[PDB]
Formats: sequence, structure tokens, C-alpha cells
Amino acid sequence: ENFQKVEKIGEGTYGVVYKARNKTGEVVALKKISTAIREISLLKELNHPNIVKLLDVIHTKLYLVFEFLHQDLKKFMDASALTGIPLPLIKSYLFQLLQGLAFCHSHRVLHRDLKPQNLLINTEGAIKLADFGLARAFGVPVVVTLWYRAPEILLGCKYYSTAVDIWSLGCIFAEMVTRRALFPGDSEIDQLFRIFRTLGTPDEVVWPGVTSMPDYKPSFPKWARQDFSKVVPPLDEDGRSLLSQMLHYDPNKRISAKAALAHPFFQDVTKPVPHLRL
Ligand SMILES: O=C(O)c1cc(C(F)(F)F)ccc1NCCc1[nH]nc2ccccc12
Repeated sequence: ENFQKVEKIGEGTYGVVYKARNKTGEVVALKKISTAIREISLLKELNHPNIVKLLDVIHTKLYLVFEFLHQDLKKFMDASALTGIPLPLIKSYLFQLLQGLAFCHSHRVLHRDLKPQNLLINTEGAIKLADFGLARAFGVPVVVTLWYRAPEILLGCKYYSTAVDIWSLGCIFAEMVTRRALFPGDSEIDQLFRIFRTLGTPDEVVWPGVTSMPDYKPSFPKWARQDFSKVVPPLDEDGRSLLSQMLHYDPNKRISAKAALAHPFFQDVTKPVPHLRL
């Protein structure tokens, strides 16, 4: 092959990912997985500092070559579990991810499957969106983590909006703050009911049309809503305000990435350097 393998980075949703070096000396992430070939190639001209760079597409099996980053946010949260990620670093990462999402969404690209282990970090303080769930959206063929899935997806919405990524990022924000997953369900209905028990069972008042969702059942239990002071306790009122807007049930009420960037929570945002053990 044109690539000397270094290690298997892991198993994505679409296939294996390897750390490999180009035999240019470049160290890359090599993901293994037409007419979609045209769409995927468009993404390569679209670049943003908070999106992992797609270097090459090769159909011969489908291969995607990405820039390599040494650690993901899931590993960093685990490493930081005794102390917690410092709030200025949580704030910088959230701000950067919202910048990345605002870029994607302005180009009508959804991520669809945001989770800590798809968020890649470097020693310089950057964080970048990786492992986009774009196969289905492009028509590409061939245990799932549901913890970050928006409620309209779980209720069988046929068309996703950009709001699904804001929901996921809100769940990630909460987990960075509390050091524990916000909604750790193990089935679609367990995920849904974990959301309902915390945020209240949605009705037509807070979510017009929810009772017409394909998978909505009138026999859903009716749980009342808790208080965000209980949900992410340490977080100040600016962060709790922003989080509540990223977790609105109604996708139309849920804050956009660009509006979130103007939220007062980010008035004092900085770019700290993380302590990384590689
Ligand atoms: O991330 C992956 O694994 C991945 C998988 C596939 C598929 F083949 F599975 F469909 C396609 C693209 C993939 N990433 C594209 C990253 C990217 N570059 N520029 C972008 C601008 C805006 C939004 C995203 C952008």
C-alpha cells in the first residue's frame, strides 16, 4: 500500500480508522469504509480551523484520509475526571465547537452524530469536529451510543435540522461540567425516557407537533421538569441559561450555533492550553 500502518486508532461507525504514515512522511488518519463521490469531494474545498481536515478521497472500498490528531475529548475527560476540565477550557472548547458548527451549518452540512470521542484536540488548545455521520445523507452503503441523540431523532423525525447538532453539543457541554453523562440511555426508549425524566415529558405547549411525531405514543408517561440548578449544579447562571437554550425540545426554539456564539456566557472566553499526556 502507499501507507505504512502505525496503529489502529479504533472503530468508527463506518469502519476502522488507522494511524498511518505516507511512505511524504505525513502522519494521517486513514478511514476505511459513487455520485456521492462528487458530494464528498466538495467538502475538501471547505475548510475551517475547527473541522478535521479531509485530505483525500479514494474509491477503489472507500478510503478517507484525514489530518491526524493525538487525542479525543472522551479520553481527555476521562483523564480529567478526578479534577474536572477547568471552566475556561470548557468554555474555549464549547466556543470553538460552536464556531465549527456555525461553519458547517452555514454550508447546509449536518454532523448528526456528535459525541466526545468524535471531538479531537491538540496541544495548542484547539478542538475539531471529526467523524461526520454523512454516509446516509450521501447514499453510501456499509453497540451504538444514543446518549447525545436529539429527541426529534428518537421520535422518528424524518428530516433532521441543524438543531440536532446543537442538542448533542449541549449534552457534551453538560458532561464536561459535571463529569458525568447527562442522558446515558441504553435503548432508544430508555434514552427518550431519561430525557423526559429530566426535562419533563414534552407536550404541545412546549413542542408544537410533538404528539404527531411518528414514534410518539400518547401512552408515554408524563414526567414533570426538574431545575437546571439540579442538572449541572456547579455551572453559573450564564452557562445554565445557554445550556437550557441548547436543550429546548422544539428544534425551532433551540438556539443556533451563531446565536449561541453571542451568548453572554462567552464574554470572557479565552484560549487556554490543555495539559495533554500523549
Ligand atoms: O468525517 C467523516 O468521517 C466523513 C465521512 C464521510 C462519508 F464518506 F462517510 F460520507 C464524508 C465526509 C466526512 N468528513 C467531512 C469533513 C469535512 N470537511 N470539510 C467540511 C465542511 C463542512 C462539514 C464537514 C466537512
